[PDB]
Amino acid sequence: NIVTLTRFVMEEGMKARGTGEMTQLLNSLCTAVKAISTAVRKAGIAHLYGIAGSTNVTGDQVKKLDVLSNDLVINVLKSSFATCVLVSEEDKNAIIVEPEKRGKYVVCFDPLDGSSNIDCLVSIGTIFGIYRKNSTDEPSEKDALQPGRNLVAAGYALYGSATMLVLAMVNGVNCFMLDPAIGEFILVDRDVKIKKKGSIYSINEGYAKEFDPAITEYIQRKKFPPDNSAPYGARYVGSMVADVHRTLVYGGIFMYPANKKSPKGKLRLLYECNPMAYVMEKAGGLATTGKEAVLDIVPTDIHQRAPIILGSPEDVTELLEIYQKHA
Amino acid sequence: NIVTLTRFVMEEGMKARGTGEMTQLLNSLCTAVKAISTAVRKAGIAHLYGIAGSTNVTGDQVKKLDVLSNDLVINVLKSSFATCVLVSEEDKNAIIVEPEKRGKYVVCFDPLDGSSNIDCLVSIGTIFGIYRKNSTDEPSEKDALQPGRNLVAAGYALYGSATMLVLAMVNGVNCFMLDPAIGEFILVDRDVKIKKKGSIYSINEGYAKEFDPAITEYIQRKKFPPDNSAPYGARYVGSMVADVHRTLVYGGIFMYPANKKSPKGKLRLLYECNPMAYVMEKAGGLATTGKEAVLDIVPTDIHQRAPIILGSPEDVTELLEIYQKHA
Amino acid sequence: NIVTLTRFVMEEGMKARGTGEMTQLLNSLCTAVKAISTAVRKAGIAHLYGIAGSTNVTGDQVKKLDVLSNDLVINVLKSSFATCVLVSEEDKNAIIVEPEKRGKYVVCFDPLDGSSNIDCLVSIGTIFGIYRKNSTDEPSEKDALQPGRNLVAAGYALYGSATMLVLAMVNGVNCFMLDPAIGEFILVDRDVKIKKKGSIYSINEGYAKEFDPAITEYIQRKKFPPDNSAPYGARYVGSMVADVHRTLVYGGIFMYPANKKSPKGKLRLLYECNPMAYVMEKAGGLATTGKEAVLDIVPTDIHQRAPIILGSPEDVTELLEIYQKHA
Amino acid sequence: NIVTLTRFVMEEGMKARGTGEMTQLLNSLCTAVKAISTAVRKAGIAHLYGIAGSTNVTGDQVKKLDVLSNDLVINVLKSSFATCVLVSEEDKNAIIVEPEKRGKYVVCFDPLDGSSNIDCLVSIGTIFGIYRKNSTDEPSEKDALQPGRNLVAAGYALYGSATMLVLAMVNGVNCFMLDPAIGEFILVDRDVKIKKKGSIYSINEGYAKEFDPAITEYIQRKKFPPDNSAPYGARYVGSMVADVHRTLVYGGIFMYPANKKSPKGKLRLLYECNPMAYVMEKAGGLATTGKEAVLDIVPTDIHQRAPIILGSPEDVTELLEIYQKHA
Ligand SMILES: O=P(O)(O)OC[C@H]1O[C@](O)(CO)[C@@H](O)[C@@H]1O
Ligand SMILES: O=P(O)(O)OC[C@H]1O[C@](O)(CO)[C@@H](O)[C@@H]1O
Ligand SMILES: O=P(O)(O)OC[C@H]1O[C@](O)(CO)[C@@H](O)[C@@H]1O
Ligand SMILES: O=P(O)(O)OC[C@H]1O[C@](O)(CO)[C@@H](O)[C@@H]1O
Ligand SMILES: [Mg+2]
Ligand SMILES: [Mg+2]
Ligand SMILES: [Mg+2]
Ligand SMILES: [Mg+2]
Ligand SMILES: [Mg+2]
Ligand SMILES: [Mg+2]
Ligand SMILES: [Mg+2]
Ligand SMILES: [Mg+2]
Repeated sequence: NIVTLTRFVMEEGMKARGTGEMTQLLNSLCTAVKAISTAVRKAGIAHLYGIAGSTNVTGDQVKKLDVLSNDLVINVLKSSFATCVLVSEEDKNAIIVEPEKRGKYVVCFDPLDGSSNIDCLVSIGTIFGIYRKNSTDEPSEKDALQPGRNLVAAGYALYGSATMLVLAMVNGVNCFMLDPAIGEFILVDRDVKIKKKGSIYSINEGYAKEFDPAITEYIQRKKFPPDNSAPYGARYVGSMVADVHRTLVYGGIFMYPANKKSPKGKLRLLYECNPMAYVMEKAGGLATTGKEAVLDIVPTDIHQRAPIILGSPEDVTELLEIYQKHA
Repeated sequence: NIVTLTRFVMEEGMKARGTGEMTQLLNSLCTAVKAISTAVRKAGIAHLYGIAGSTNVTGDQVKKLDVLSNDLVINVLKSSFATCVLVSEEDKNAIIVEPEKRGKYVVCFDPLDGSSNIDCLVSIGTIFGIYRKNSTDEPSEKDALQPGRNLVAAGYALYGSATMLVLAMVNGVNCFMLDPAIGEFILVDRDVKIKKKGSIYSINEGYAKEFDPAITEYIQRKKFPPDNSAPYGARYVGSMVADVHRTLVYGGIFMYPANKKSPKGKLRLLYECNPMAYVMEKAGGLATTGKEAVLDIVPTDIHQRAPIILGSPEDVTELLEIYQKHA
Repeated sequence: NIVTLTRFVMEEGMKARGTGEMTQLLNSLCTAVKAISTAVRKAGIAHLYGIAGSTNVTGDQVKKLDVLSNDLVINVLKSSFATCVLVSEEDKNAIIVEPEKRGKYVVCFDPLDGSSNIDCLVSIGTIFGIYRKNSTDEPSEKDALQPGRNLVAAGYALYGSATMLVLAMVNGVNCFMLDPAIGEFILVDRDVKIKKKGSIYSINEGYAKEFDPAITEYIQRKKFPPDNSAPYGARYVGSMVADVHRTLVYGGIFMYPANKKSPKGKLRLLYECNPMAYVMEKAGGLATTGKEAVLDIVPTDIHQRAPIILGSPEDVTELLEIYQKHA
Repeated sequence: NIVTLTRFVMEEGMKARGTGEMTQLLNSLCTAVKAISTAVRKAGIAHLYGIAGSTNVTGDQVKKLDVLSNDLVINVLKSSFATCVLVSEEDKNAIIVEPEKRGKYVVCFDPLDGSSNIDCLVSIGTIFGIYRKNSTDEPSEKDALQPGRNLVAAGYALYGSATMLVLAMVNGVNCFMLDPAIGEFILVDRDVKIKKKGSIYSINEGYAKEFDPAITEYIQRKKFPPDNSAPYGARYVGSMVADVHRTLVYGGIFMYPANKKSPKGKLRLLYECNPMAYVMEKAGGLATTGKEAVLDIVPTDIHQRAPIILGSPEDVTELLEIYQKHA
């Protein structure tokens, strides 16, 4: 049995005696992600560069990748009839779905993450988290302000050497490779579980001067292991989706701690940190800010940042025991 | 007008009043890079997973990506009738072309580079360097022991968010985007030059304990600038092709020095360091061991390794200055 | 609202307060049809012709298109958990789905129709009809012996200049174009209705010598209109799916009447005639054998043939009034 | 070895000790045919239908397939710098290349042929015929009024179940399959020859009332063979490119004679009849008006029409014999 993601979600829904909305919702995301992937890989770029004389559409229009990505997600998500509140990294306000198309899901998303890496063609991705609305009020921003602990599903699509969609739900984590030949996601790793302990550490050490004593100490340990074991390898792609995906698949740890330009860290809680934390923990990993569990923070700003440290349970706890020691 | 690599290469050939072997070799490489790209993006992977039954080999009998890539490159290059000796990272010995397919060119390639990043879907790529044969005598592995300085052409294909072929010839570096919808590389940047000074450093800091004192000092400057300027950001994909390309386009520096565990460095002179060193110098940047230009090393072994430091000229110059100050 | 076929079927199922099986079933067919289309358009054919030296799979294997098509459908259909009996044109016996994977639907199909046209690259297609099982007995052949009047859904995918999936159900007929860039079928014509009267007639007139008086007379009329109107244009592609699709879209009429090599006509009732008749009639057209309604014939052999005349209501009735006149 | 059209064309050029303009023109055509093929198969059609919002023009402002095709062909051909005069079915007047892009070649093309079949998804295609300029004098429309006999190259791309480019040059006809996964046409049949005698006839019998007595008699022979052999099958896609290709590969005959409503026939001499006549004769078949070779007509108008009868030599010879018997 080849498992497609379309089959997988539908079977999931039929297990849960669902109304379907979530199936429709996840089918929408899949469509959006294939469309984003096709654009990310620059399909049709000959037309931008004049293969048919320009002409074509009459008056100036063209989109950056990030704008298209955002358009696809929002339109695809609305079309689902499964959502009521959308939080995109690109919209300073929560988007409230028009009643006609209103469903019960709230969706926080980064349509295209890793923007520093777009122009150099490095891996970038799409990140999403989904809540059920838990109010009877008019859907509004407040419905997106839930701790990540309430996520019913989250994951990301990585547009890398190949395109992979990682979906996490209450039961666990599954990876589906996009076969772009047939536009189908194929389950290739069922019930993914991160190694307890890794040998890779991923952080932007350019901020060394701004790190707290606890990060600084952990980093020296990765380099000069006190047990005089082999030092960890370093990897930082610079696109959270690639770096997090490699953490998931090879183990190790990823850090975006606080530093002065952000004391609250850089990464956004609702649509960067939370969905990654939910995937990590569903895979048997950890995601802490250094002081508290990421998924337990009750947000009060849909764009608030959080520091995040995530990955293998014994790497992350080793760091957390360092914070615990210094405090 | 839109410029395709096929047209470009062909005009370059016509200008030259060459015989056309170079042209045939490069159309060859293009065809191979597109065929590696489609396989890297995992097209038709659903057949591997049983979409059409025939379900026994969900394990490893079917070709790894590196073996397929190597086959594609060796085979396409042989059929161009333009080469006589080939050096692949994947074969212990130089391959000598059967006389019937013998051209005048020598090709040193890494069919898929970035192997540690293959399982996690991070960017990977293809690196080639092309020599004219110097000798009259029967072609042999010695024919490929020429300093990169003697390169007639070199470049790489990056299979990243999109696929890009970067080609550097005598008169400069050009970047061609692959539009996979029509199987055509489009000139997107012409006469590429790296910027004088970057703000990014790329090196695997996990080897901190093994770095010589100049690498050590230089890294300290990137994090704690003595003159109090902004610290450099850090980036390290873990795939030379991705980190190089990011250096070309955004500026900064890429480092893989010798370390006490690897004394002569890790990266292979003929089909990793030279081609990239050549690209870099053609783009106004530098590529050094820390003591001598990379392109000036006289290779004594086709699998010889070399330390390499490359990128913006002011950044590489600064570390060169550190090495001379350390004697 | 862009409508994908995945969304459309799911919304259909959620309207009908379904268990899902039919949604899972139609999602399976979609996947099969994209995979068939990708193969039909010869994606990967470079490998057949040695781009990477052969090698690849070790010992002889390769499939004809028709064999692959059949494999895809059967495996995809079984995987659905929605079927119990499958009738393929390629299997001399009905296929009884193993209990583990048994669903309640019976599916009759031509995985690849128009075989005379494959080697010359003309349009070919896939044809399907679906019944609910209407017995409590062990699923068996007899469950596939239902008149087409009991179909819950039928249609075809045409692999032509583009790939289109035409789905007919109790409510009517919808056309979805395959956008092979994202592997999604896009609803492009809702609730399709055939013109009452066409101006095209499609038949293999090479059998003129064997036609009954009624076909012969109608044909002379198409050529020499008794009202001295412009004669009908003639089109016969030779692949029922193309010819029928053009009948549906432009109107007119298609005939595969009885002749000596077949007195019962050539086309197979269960998986050629019936699904096409169901589409035609759902679009406001007709499908007769010349004497009786195609969809009312109770089959007794899963491979039995029927003569078929179909298309615009006034063309078909004009022919039927000719049969009525001669009898 | 695998032979790509790019390699083939390039070797053909090298052999010739040509300047390379022919080579550049044909790489040009290849690039255009792949770009028409991808658009014909409807890639990215979901953007036209609102997948990313921007929903106003679901009507006709965006480019018809024929206009896009024409733009692609004119533009790509101009940029090859190998042509001086172009004749497109879509432009009333010959197009004269601006001096800066002037080569030595004259191209007569039908960018998309098969227009009546475009809406129903039946096969369609691209037909080109390439002349050397005969004159010294400023290029003009007269430069394209040369008998097909003077053709240096001609062929067609069929966008059928798969896309195939058929190219006929002085030394014969070769068929190249497009593998759209890597954007590469693969030589699949070399030195193609049509069979002596076929069993298929292709003609639009709707004009029966307008056919001269020789066409009339010949058709009667196909259906009721005087010598009691098996009647010919009939086939008529309605797209010259598809019906021709089927004639090339399976043998038989294709007919578009003059009829009283169209006295000089329907098909255009320069960019429908000639190129196909040339292909046919290069493959050992014939192409006649019924009274003279098609390739020997001296065109007096770039949009001149001509009756054409083509295919297996014995089949065409037999109808020629009928015409001479009718005076
Ligand atoms: O350049 P920095 O500070 O290392 O930030 C990189 C981070 O920025 C982001 O693009 C912001 O989302 C993340 O993908 C990534 O991890
Ligand atoms: O794990 P490390 O030592 O940092 O290796 C990274 C290097 O490994 C390689 O894959 C070796 O070829 C390069 O692509 C890359 O630069
Ligand atoms: O060659 P003939 O007798 O005209 O038969 C053509 C018919 O054969 C089939 O391939 C048999 O399915 C149909 O697609 C088509 O209509
Ligand atoms: O409807 P008719 O007259 O049979 O026309 C068919 C001919 O029309 C054309 O489209 C005219 O270009 C050809 O492709 C085809 O052979
Ligand atoms: Mg973003
Ligand atoms: Mg982001
Ligand atoms: Mg390698
Ligand atoms: Mg390598
Ligand atoms: Mg079949
Ligand atoms: Mg059939
Ligand atoms: Mg045309
Ligand atoms: Mg035409």
